[PDB]
Amino acid sequence: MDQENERNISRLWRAFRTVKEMVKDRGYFITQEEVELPLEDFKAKYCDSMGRPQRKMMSFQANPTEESISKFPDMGSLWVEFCDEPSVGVKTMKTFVIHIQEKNFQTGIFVYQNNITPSAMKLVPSIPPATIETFNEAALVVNITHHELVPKHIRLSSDEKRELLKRYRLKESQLPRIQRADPVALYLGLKRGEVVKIIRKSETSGRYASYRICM
Amino acid sequence: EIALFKYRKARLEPGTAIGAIGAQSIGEPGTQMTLKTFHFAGVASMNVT
Amino acid sequence: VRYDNSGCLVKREDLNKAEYVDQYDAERDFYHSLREYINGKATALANL
Amino acid sequence: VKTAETGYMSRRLMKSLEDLSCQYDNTVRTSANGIVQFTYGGDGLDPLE
Amino acid sequence: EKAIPKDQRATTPYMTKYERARILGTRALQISMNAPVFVDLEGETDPLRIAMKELAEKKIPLVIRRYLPDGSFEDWSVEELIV
Amino acid sequence: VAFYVQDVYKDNLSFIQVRIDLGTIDKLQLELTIEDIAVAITRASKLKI
Amino acid sequence: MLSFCPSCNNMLLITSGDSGVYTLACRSCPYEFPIEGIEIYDRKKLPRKEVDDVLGGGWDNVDQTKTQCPNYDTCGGESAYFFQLQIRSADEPMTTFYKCVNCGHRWKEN
Amino acid sequence: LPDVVVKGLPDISRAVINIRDDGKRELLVEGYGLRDVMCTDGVIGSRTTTNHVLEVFSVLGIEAARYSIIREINYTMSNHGMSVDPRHIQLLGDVMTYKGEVLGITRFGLSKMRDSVLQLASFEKTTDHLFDAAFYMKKDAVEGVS
Ligand SMILES: [Zn+2]
Ligand SMILES: [Zn+2]
Repeated sequence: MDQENERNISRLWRAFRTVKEMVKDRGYFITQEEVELPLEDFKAKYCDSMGRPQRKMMSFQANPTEESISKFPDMGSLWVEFCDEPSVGVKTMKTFVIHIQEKNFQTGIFVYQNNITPSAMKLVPSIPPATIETFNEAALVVNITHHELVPKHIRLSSDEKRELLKRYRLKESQLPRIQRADPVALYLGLKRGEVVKIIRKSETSGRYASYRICM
Repeated sequence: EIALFKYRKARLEPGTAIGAIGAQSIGEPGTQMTLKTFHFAGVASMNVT
Repeated sequence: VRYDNSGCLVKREDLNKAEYVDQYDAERDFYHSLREYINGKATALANL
Repeated sequence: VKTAETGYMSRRLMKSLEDLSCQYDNTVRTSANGIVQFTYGGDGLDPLE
Repeated sequence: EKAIPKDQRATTPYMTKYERARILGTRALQISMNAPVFVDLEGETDPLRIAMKELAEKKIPLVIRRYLPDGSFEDWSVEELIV
Repeated sequence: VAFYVQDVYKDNLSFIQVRIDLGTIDKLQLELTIEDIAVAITRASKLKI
Repeated sequence: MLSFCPSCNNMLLITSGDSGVYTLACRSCPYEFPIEGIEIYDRKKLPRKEVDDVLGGGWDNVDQTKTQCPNYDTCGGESAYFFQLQIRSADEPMTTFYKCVNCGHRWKEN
Repeated sequence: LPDVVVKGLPDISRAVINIRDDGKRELLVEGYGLRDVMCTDGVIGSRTTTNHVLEVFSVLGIEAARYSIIREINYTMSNHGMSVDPRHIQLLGDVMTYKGEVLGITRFGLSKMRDSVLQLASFEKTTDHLFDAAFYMKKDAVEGVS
């Protein structure tokens, strides 16, 4: 029926759009004509003839922008994938991490559907120069950075962090910390010691900049 | 000259225990703030605390 | 003067974008408002 | 009966915020020299003045 | 050592209220310990009012070390502060 | 959404009959169907069905 | 099931025994009632309240479209009362609600 | 069986349609499912907020939690017309959202924000804090005020 099918298609389409925005915001190369994909084109291309959503045809690779690879010294390609199974097992997670290691990708994003067992949670850190991030579909229906209460976060490179530390004459542990696994930090994909600059907008004072450090 | 003087002397003076002042300025209105019934924008049963 | 986050200058064509906000920005805001107020008074003369 | 709860809340707030101060580099820092705000309120203006 | 030179000073040249209170307190204590005064007293017999009179025309020889919160102080003579 | 819930014993079977009216669904414009109610019943944990 | 015993006035527990037939057995006294033939049932009538209308009078003096009604076992009407209403987000097609002129049975399309 | 949920969100107790002064309609629900409310179609997912602060934190990050703290305290203070300057509210919000998480102002929050032995001993749980400090051999730097 329409309730079991069209709502699922719309949720998957909005999740795809949010993942595209997330990958673009990290500095990877995504054109504006891919992120503004309407519902009709998504149903035409990424959906089956009988309305079923297929997800093995949805996974894609992302490469760094020239500006990003200029500012950031090292930055590789991601392979964002959507699992077809509703409840991912250890076997499919091991298959995914084996795929990521074999194809020599610097990072990977595993968008699961309903729930992931802790026996599969414990296996995402397994690869030394690569990292794996997991995102729930319901956590991807609405983009959190477009929310009014969330101001603009901007990650800073190591040279940028060093310049900030030199200007304010302080060590890394003195900045106000931000936890990883925070939704905004998960959106930006921040590592330990990486510094994000926040542009707050208060009515009284206008725009002013604060800083935060992961972990 | 007056505007610049007011702005330049209105800056927070270094060494001020601003946390103490803020803590008191949040705490002491609680003494004068008596309990009064409140409702959220024209609906009676929402009974916000 | 508005340096960027890198410690370098900022070109005078994209100063107002929301990624180079410094600690002095509110001060700058004040000055603008100050000038704007004087502007109003000048306008209040000119139309007269 | 409001006085007990209000005084308890005031004591908790003041014990939490007693260590903050505005250092000479216009940054609010704790006792252990960690920055809470880079400028007080985003513009460094005392509400007194 | 860690002293900022007399031209790279990046702290406000105004004299805050706490510095005023501490300067007057120290000067009054020094006067109460029988120190000479550089202002002509007119029969005032209280160290604090004599210290106030000394401040009124900037005769206190004390200076203020404004310790920045990283271990680098900053000298300011009382006669140089604006107040 | 149910007119009633009843328990019926057959000769060798026992079941529970629920009568859902489409009139209330149409009058409330709930996007709900009978199989949706069935799968929602399956998503109950305490019943262990 | 709230059946009460006619001997000791106790609760009737239905048991299968071992032969596979359910009986209104009573464990306080020798008495049961097999349910062969006619079946027994206990209906609890849930309350029926007057809930708020959503499409009460939403098709008065409105235009009529030409759409085939899904129910062709009752009416052969081809003129349907329709109404355009934005129900989903602004990036999705505008849904509409329309009904037959004879047999009702309102239905919507996106 | 007749107490099972068949359509909706488990934590939403009730929903009321309200009219704002300009005539536009909004929806007020009483529950804890912020993400489910703001992810459903038909509701704008960019301007939906809630007065609860832990939900705002867990859904939209520590900065949105700070904004929610500031807005809620300012609304409560301005409801009584006590005229508290918002800079103190901003300072309090920056204090509770200092260490990356909303730690709050209590004996379980000061024990996480502050590492000073003597201040935590003087506030609450004197014996437990002092004995734990003795056992873990934690040095205390005399830099605070207490
Ligand atoms: Zn009996
Ligand atoms: Zn019909």
